[PDB]
Amino acid sequence: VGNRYRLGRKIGSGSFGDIYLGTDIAAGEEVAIKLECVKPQLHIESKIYKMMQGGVGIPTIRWCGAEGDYNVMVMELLGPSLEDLFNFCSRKFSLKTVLLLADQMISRIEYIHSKNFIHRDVKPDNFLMGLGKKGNLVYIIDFGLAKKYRDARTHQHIPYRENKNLTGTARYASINTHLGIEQSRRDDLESLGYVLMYFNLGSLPWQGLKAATKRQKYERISEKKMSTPIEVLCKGYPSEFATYLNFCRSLRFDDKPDYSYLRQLFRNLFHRQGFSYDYVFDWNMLK
Ligand SMILES: Nc1nccc(-c2c(-c3ccc(F)cc3)ncn2C2CCCCC2)n1
Repeated sequence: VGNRYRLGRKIGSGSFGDIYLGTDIAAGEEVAIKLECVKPQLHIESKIYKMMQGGVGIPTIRWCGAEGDYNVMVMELLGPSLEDLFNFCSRKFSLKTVLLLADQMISRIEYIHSKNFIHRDVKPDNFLMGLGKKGNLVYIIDFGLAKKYRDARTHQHIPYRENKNLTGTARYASINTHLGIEQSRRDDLESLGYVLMYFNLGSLPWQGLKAATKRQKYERISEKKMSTPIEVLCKGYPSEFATYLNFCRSLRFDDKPDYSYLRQLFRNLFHRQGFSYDYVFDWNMLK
């Protein structure tokens, strides 16, 4: 595709479209390629990546076009997702590694919101570690479920609206999202908070619930989230994690979250333990 890309073998899937590990035959570098059958979302989603280009932890779009019966989008090659690394460590991260990750993730989320969009799908799978030198960097991906929360010019927030359906992953979804309220910034962060406790515990307490309907399991998850007080969810761990989640749940619909305060929370715990930010994650010490 594109006269300079050698399509490759599939390495995965996004919210829509499929992903392949190709090679930019001209620059001699591996890349990942997303394809969409001509006949529509790719072209729309590519325009969102284009608006995100530049940020720390935001993959770069190399090409976008059509080849035969497919519309194509090409990007730089990234490493394992956080879900994959977590699995490679026996689903056990040291306190030092959880804190290292928390810091960067709060940051990618802040960046997206800065661009008039809300992700609406924060999970370990949409966070990929870079390769090689870029191995100490956490990346964020997929803007297929993204929506503009404010007018690029007026910053006029979208109308508070109800009876909206869930667009994302139930396990990490916010309580308000469960109640059918329009999604906003606060919801992307609450999601991260659950992701961090998942890293400390191995799983979350509303994981593995069951229902006949996808719709009925989403509500059982809602019921259990609403029934698990934060001091219980975080027992046996540094108080900082409980403090973080309580902060997210108190945010108003069109409020702008205090990102910095959150990061500072974890940094202080980091020091009392005597840790250093050398990016030696648990996975790096493996032999
Ligand atoms: N390794 C790697 N490097 C860069 C991007 C992606 C990628 C894309 C993706 C998005 C836009 C695009 F142009 C090209 C690829 N969608 C999902 N993934 C992954 C999710 C985790 C499991 C493996 C696939 N994967």
